Amino acid sequence: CLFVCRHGERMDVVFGKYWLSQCFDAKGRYIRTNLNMPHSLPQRSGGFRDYEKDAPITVFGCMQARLVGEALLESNTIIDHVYCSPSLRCVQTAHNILKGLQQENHLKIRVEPGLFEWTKWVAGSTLPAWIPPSELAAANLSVDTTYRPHIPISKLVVSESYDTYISRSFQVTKEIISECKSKGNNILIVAHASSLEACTCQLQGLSPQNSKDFVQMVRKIPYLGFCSCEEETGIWQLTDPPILPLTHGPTGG
Amino acid sequence: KRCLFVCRHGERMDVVFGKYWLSQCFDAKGRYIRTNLNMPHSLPQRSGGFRDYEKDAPITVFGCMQARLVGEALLESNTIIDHVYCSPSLRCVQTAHNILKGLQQENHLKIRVEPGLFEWTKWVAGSTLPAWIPPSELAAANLSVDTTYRPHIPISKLVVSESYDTYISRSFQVTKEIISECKSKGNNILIVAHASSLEACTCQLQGLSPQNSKDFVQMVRKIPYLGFCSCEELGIWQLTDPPILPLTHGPTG
Ligand SMILES: CCc1ccc(C(=O)N[C@@H](Cc2cc(=O)[nH]c3ccccc23)C(=O)O)cc1
Repeated sequence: CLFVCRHGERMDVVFGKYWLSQCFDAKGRYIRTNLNMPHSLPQRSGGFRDYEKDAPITVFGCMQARLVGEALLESNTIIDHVYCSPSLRCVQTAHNILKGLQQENHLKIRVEPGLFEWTKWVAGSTLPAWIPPSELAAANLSVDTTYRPHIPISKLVVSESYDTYISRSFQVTKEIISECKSKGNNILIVAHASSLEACTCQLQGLSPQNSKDFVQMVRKIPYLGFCSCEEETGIWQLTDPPILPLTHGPTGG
Repeated sequence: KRCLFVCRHGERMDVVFGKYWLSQCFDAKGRYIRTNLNMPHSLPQRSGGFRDYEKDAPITVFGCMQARLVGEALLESNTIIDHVYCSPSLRCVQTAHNILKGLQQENHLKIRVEPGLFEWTKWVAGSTLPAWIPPSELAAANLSVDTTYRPHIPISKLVVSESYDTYISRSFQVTKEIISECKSKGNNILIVAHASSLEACTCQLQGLSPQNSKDFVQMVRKIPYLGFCSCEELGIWQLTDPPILPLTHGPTG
């Protein structure tokens, strides 16, 4: 069985494309101005600019994930292997899920650029400056630095076509299921709203949807939205997920 | 100085899951079965059983967290809270309670439940008040509620479909009665109530004629969950910058 899910709430959504203008001042000192803003953002090799295209989750986004994980704990769902997209937001999410499972120390996360979302969405001709696992583990994030990626950064393409994405996802997935096959029977993926229809489209075996009813079906996926597949029967299908959803509204006004 | 802090309760069960939420988290024999991770681990039993919840519903999980955070935040600022009262709505007592829990003062501050801080009653459904849990019952639920507090406006003395002018007037008399009963016993006061409260309790406290009702309601709608204002004595009182930061997040989406 397989579990894919979307990341916590984003700081660049709640607070705007001009959000660094509300954290940071002249000398690049972080200054929180809302309570949903972390108390420290971690320091980045490149400097504060790497956020602009690689934003971290908000306080409530963490909680979203720490709750999902606690829920996994309560439902006696043992998670054997967890892989996440190199997006900062997808790493911070995954680390909190594990806190909730109380496995921040035991489990160690496979980072995998193959899980990232359709680069059509990236601004400009350039990818976000992802933190390399050595530097993520560096900020006290239970990450597995050893894990060699199955689709390296460099091997990815900088504003790709629709069916390049669906194939690299339904390609990366097929690899990850083989990777574990009898090293634990429960793998989770922390990734993106696009990830859920792209990776389990072909796993369950369906015929990918037009580039118009993907975007259709994707924007309808909440934060920490999350889905279950179950099969060596070679026949994978969706199962009612082992936990309940997490619907709240906004702060209001 | 002397200060009066008025803030609005947290996230409402019956806003995130609708007028018919009870139909979602309660089955036929009457067992509470939570269907969403934003619903609490369990609900406190009422004198009327559960149907008592549909006119006095409680805060959600993220509502609790919203108010645990305000309490964390006041305490981080070395803002000392000398006096907590609150509306008899469950949503406000529970919000009040988590504030104490993030202030690290559940075991020293006792919430003065005061029915005259209930919202304008033209907002109550039908023609009977909501079946508020009495202080003693709240103290019986680990809720740090002062059960000897003698109210200034008792429940029997609250009118039904009352007038805007009534309400502005009881909100003014209550606020002057709370302040005076605290004039020597301590420095800073926290009212936990409704969006209506933040205007209704403070407009005349600062020397002002009160807004017309249509404009009163336009202000009131702009107040978010845990919105939080602030008043300071010059016997006239002035609004001021809160001692803590605002708090914004959005839906789950
Ligand atoms: C499902 C029942 C349910 C849910 C939410 C609410 C809600 O949103 N209540 C407001 C106050 C208010 C109440 C009203 O019945 N009518 C209004 C009209 C204008 C402005 C405020 C109100 C608040 O919580 O402050 C009112 C009932």
